[PDB]
Amino acid sequence: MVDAFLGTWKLVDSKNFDDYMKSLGVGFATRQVASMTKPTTIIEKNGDILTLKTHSTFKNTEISFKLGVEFDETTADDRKVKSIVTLDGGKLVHLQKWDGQETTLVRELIDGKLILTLTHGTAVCTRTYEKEA
Ligand SMILES: CCCCCCCCCCC/C=C\CCCCC(=O)O
Repeated sequence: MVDAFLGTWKLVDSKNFDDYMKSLGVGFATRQVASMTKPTTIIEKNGDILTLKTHSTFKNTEISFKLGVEFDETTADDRKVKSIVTLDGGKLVHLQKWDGQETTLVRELIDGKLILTLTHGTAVCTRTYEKEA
């Protein structure tokens, strides 16, 4: 069900990431470096356990989860959140909840590109990843 998402992906476009980071309370110096960072995201599965790695010259993260089962997560900006990842309308939807706040990280495939939409508050960021050659 998630197999077309699997693989190694590189950032090739970013829109409104500063807005998204600022909405989360990320400090200006982190936003500055993040605005010039191009992560590599690796998505692997082993049965219904997915592992999602995000690698860069600045921050690295890794999460493992079962679809539809809540997991604890500590985000790149050090939020301690309750997370769940599901398939919804063919999109990989990651919902994080903490302190009554909600953010979604939604991935979809459009013409072979992986489009990551990040929403928190009113901020909507769209980042595009391409499959490694
Ligand atoms: C691990 C590298 C993540 C992107 C660069 C650092 C951003 C740090 C501040 C914002 C962290 C909040 C949410 C994670 C955003 C992930 C964006 C992405 O996967 O393209």
